[PDB]
Amino acid sequence: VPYPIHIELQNASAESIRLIEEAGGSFTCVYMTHEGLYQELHPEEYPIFMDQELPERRGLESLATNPSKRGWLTRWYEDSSKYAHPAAGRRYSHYLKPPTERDFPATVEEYEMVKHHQKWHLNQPGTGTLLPWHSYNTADLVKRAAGRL
Amino acid sequence: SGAFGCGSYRSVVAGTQNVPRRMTFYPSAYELIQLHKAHREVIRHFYVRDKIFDNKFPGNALANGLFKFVPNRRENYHMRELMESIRRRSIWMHRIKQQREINAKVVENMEVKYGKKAAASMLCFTTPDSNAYFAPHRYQDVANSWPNYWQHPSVNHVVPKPRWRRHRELGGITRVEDPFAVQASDY
Amino acid sequence: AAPSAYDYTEVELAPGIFANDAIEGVIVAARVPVPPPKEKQPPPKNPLERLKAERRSYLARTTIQLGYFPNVTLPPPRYETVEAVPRPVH
Amino acid sequence: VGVVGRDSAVGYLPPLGPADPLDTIPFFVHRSSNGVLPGKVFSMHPRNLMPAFYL
Amino acid sequence: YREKTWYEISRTGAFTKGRRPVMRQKYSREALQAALAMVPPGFEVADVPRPPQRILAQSEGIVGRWYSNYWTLHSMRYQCLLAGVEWPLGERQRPRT
Amino acid sequence: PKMGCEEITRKARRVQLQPTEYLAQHRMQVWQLRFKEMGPPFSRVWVALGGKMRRRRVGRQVDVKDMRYYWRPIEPQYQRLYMSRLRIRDHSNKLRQPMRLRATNADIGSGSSSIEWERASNRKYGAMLAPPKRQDFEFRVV
Amino acid sequence: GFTMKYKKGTGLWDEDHVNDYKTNRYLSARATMRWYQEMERHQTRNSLNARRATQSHNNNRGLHHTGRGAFERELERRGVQVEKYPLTTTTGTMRVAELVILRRMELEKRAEEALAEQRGELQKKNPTPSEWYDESKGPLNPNFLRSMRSHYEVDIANLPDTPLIRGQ
Amino acid sequence: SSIFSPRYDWRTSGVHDIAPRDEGDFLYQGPQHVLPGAHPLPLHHPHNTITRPVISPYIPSPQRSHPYFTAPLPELPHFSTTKPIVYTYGTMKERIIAPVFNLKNEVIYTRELDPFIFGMYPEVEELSKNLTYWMVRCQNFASKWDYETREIWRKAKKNWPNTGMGMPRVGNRKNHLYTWGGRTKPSKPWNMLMPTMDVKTWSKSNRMMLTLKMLQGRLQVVDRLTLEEPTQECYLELCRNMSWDVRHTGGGVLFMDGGSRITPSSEFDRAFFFGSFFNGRNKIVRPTVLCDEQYDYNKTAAKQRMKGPKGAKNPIPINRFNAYDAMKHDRLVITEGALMQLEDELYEHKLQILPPHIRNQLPEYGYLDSEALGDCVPSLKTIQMEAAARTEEAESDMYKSFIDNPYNPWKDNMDASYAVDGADGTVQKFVDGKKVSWSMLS
RNA sequence: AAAUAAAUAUAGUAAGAUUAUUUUAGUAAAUAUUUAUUUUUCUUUGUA
RNA sequence: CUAUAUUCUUUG
Ligand SMILES: NC(=O)c1ccc[n+]([C@@H]2O[C@H](COP(=O)([O-])OP(=O)(O)OC[C@H]3O[C@@H](n4cnc5c(N)ncnc54)[C@H](O)[C@@H]3O)[C@@H](O)[C@H]2O)c1
Repeated sequence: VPYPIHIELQNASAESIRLIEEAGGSFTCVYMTHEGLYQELHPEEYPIFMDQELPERRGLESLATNPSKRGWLTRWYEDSSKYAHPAAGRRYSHYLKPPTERDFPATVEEYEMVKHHQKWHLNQPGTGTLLPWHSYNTADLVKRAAGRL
Repeated sequence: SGAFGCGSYRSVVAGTQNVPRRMTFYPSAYELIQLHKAHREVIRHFYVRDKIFDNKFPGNALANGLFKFVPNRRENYHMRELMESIRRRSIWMHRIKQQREINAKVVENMEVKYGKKAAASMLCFTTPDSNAYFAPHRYQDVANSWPNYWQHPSVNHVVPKPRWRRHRELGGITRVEDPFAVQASDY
Repeated sequence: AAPSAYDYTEVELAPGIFANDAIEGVIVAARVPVPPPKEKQPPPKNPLERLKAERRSYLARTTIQLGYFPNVTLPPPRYETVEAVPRPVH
Repeated sequence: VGVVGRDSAVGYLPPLGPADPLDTIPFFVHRSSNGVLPGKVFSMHPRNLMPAFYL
Repeated sequence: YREKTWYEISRTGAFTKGRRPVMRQKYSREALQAALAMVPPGFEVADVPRPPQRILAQSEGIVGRWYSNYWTLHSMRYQCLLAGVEWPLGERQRPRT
Repeated sequence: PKMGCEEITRKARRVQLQPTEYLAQHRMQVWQLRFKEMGPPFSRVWVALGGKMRRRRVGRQVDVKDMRYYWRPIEPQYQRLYMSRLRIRDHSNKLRQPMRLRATNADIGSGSSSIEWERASNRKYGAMLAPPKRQDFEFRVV
Repeated sequence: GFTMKYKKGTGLWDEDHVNDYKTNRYLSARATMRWYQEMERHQTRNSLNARRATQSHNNNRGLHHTGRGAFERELERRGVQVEKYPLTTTTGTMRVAELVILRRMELEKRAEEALAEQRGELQKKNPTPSEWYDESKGPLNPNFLRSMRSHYEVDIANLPDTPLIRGQ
Repeated sequence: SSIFSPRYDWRTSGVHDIAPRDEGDFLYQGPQHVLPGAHPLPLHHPHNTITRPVISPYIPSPQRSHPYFTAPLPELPHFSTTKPIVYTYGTMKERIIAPVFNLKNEVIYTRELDPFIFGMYPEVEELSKNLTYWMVRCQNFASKWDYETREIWRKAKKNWPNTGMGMPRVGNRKNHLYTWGGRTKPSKPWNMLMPTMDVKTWSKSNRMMLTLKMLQGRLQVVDRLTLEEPTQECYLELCRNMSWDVRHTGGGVLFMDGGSRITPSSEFDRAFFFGSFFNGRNKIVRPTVLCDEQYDYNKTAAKQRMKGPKGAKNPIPINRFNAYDAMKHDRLVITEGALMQLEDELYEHKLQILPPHIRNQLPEYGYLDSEALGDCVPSLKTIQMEAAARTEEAESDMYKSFIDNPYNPWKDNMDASYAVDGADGTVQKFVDGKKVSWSMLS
């Protein structure tokens, strides 16, 4: 690409991205919920900037937060999202606010279940947190099996 | 959002560095077309929202003062079709008014770097066939672009010159004096 | 509204002569004096063509003043200021 | 570099004019509104998806 | 008698408020301010739950006790956002577990 | 139907406009589960896997067993036969091209890109193939 | 169903966006008038009905025929502007038209004198027709030469049987 | 019958009485004899200049590319085209200049025509598309109705059992075979096609028809179409004084009524419009060659109680310009208002067609100067469009203090901050710590 | 079950009809419609 | 075809 280009599209291939970046250009991989498409293609209809949804989960994994595709949420991931709550323990890490104070499982039944889980799977580091034995096999939770990083 | 030349909202969140771009001279010729036909459109909306009756037949003449639009509809036509058309036109206007600010700068940089003659000669879009689309009488000896290719002055020799004469006895009729060709009829 | 932007619009009166070449020497459209509304013509002085004119079509009996869109000028209101109108009791 | 003849990786150039002057080409060929040159490859009888083509 | 037959009961786009304006008049500034002035103090927006899908979405304009109407409340809120009128009432709260 | 008829002079029935079939009616999903079409324009195979499989695997041989794991073009008669059901949307439109198995993006957008749909902000730029909008946190269908 | 209600008045004129499938090739002198009757009564019937329905419906709901309730009734008493965007009224939209027309008429006085100022001046330069009068390429039209006669001091329309080439 | 079939050549004697009529008949004198009607070409209408008079400077010849002025003549005022002229694909590539007629039939100032409009060189397939559209469109589709087998009103029962009789096997005899019957698949309006025609084709074909009317020398350009009174005899006084042939038998006049040079209108001149209903061959049409896109809201089957045709539900109305009524009426009388409106509506259209290395030079040449941006003084528009325009000039002041102002939308972008909420995905706008952005309602 | 009133059930081993001559390429596999390849010798060949 | 087989392999 002889001249620099500044472009916002969705999910460009790696070679197109490097071909743009070699020129001194720019690429930002925007990824939009349907409402986003209608609001960009028909800007005149909406006078005020209106609260726009974050795209869904699988698309956030693969596109918006991907440095390789150069998605637009990468800063947000590297600043806000990748850090847990400051109080949060390891088990309660994923929760927005820790449901209890103490990290230890707070129910005798839940504790019995965690013991059984840690002897079920052999004792691996992550075994503390319960993961259910059964699956969805649904496409909205699946991520990349293997590919170039 | 996007739709101006600056960038969308999700590049501000993204923090991509778009600011020190290279400025080039782009005439913005397509947008002027789109603007012409946007501004053409806005006015039409103002006309068709503002129709009122003038009925030229007596049975239909009881309505002659009223708007052709029901007020409840005229309002909605003002919101939906009309005042958003103004916004479209508005966007085109912005995208040109950015770029005159940029083209001024390109012209100044090239005026300093080159000089007015060289600069203005480089910033000219002239194609060697631009006379074909603008003043074709300067292009005639270059190519034959006519739909009448038999009447172009290079091929003009082909069309026949009749010898014709007017007649008073026929009522002002002009008539070709050329003899007809005898035709092959039989085998 | 004082002169409008369009009052400067370019028309070619004669080739090489423009209406903007007069410049105030510009026609301000709202400052043009409005002619009074013409009503239907008074009946002729003669019974014959009065009866024949009364016999005419509804289309032929259409009075023409402007000729375009309201055919007859609307009369100006009694007040030149919007608060100069007396407010009655609600 | 000049504006008309700019570097393009795709390659696109405005028409160069006739390769010889003092000569008149009997025909004149118009580019499309997007800059494309007129030849279109169709198929004769596309419904049955025949490989037989034309221009 | 059926005032609306099965087809026009079936169309929920007309009935529910998706993507549709439910208040069709737009008030000037000193109109909006007077309309806000007739709200009794000690009133939160968060006390007016959004009605379910079964309930028709409509707004009677500014009537007495218009702040009890959900869609009227928030439509007025939008005009107050456009006109640059300060919004005296609260804002909608999202309760979380 | 004649100006004498006692048949037609007493009204009986009046026939209406008849509704048309689903435009995609003939792309049946029993094809769409089995095959998939692969090809460059004007030449496209429909390809499928083999069944000999789920009855007797053991004892035969490994080569004849894994000759089953390859995609293969269907026999051309069957391809013409299945394609023929896709060709019946326009007869005597010779300039057209048959419908594909799976609807392409042009074929999804073609139904919202008309000048009869341009005011419909539903179903524009594809809708029903996107995941649904997050509902108002108090949303309920009752 | 969906018959495209929004395109009903969209058309520039009164006769478009109307499904007119009852028609002919040749329309006579009064069939044409019938056509122009049908179209404007199609607009007027549909507008006046839509006025009547809503005025009556607003009256049955106990409010003003406009749909303008008690509140907006109070605002007009106190002198408050009752709506956000005061669109142009009937009298206004008539006034625009007549001011435009009253500009155009004046201009058509001035243009008249302009052109009459020119035309007399380039007539005195040209008593004889210029190099368009030559029929070397093709015959002149006697239908048109009767129209151009007045300007020149000579008799144009008297045309020799033989074609004339830069004829005097 | 057919040329080949033996039925042809019949009536070997008796076709002509062998004896001359003693009034009209005559012998062929020789090669020096001029026969009435005789011409070497297949003319189905053998009209000469006397029967169908053409008004133009020169009788159209093969030496002349068009029968009009190729250069502005020094003895008349010359008005240039309203919009600047660009030469597109099918254009004549030569200067077309036409005289303007007064209403007193003398020639007044000369005016240059637009070769994009009056120069698009006619080729017959396009005009064919136009003509077939017009003749298929202009049928009465409500009259195509017919009875059908289920519509007959007979008993539905087998009228005699088919076992032992020598009678045909017949039951429920309301079929198409029978004199009182009706067909299986009859004709009826909701099955009849009304053709859809896109703007490109209509525009092109009408342009080529106008050009055809120029090339035949049958085009006339007039100052105004205006009558003293709305009455009919004023109209006939006009048509008689300037030599329009409006008799049924004679070739008619096709009016495009535009207003004038200075005051163009989209509406007809009222005075002229009421006088224009004469029984003769004449037609007054709208001053536009374009058309609205044709929408079909039953494209599938959907609405069943539609009577209608099947097809475009928005057919071109009858008072437009077309190939049919152009071919019927010989003189095409175009008012200058119509000229201006045509050029105005076709300008952007012709600009888009040009190749992109050419469209880039348009701003440089001053073609694209825009009144909205304000680089020039605004241009001449019609009455109605000036009205609308001044309407918006008047109403532009109510949007100033409102944030939804169309004339300055989104002025707050470049001081704006954006904040991504993680509790629920939303990106909310903030200015001065205040939330500006509006969460949508459902 | 009978009569009266409504429907368009199905009928290549039940069937019967199906509207315009003077014509211009042949006989899976065949035949038919549209269309394609100048592949080498002394002559010859409708292959796709 | 439906069930049992759930990694590159397996039943009726
Ligand atoms: N899918 C959508 O929700 C959608 C689609 C297209 C446009 N919009 C636009 O989104 C914005 C708000 O949508 P919402 O659904 O959250 O509220 P809403 O549009 O349902 O209700 C908004 C309230 O404010 C009024 N209003 C709308 N525009 C106004 C204006 N320009 N000036 C004064 N009052 C106005 C509405 O008529 C109503 O009274 C509006 O511009 C709306 O037209 C929304």
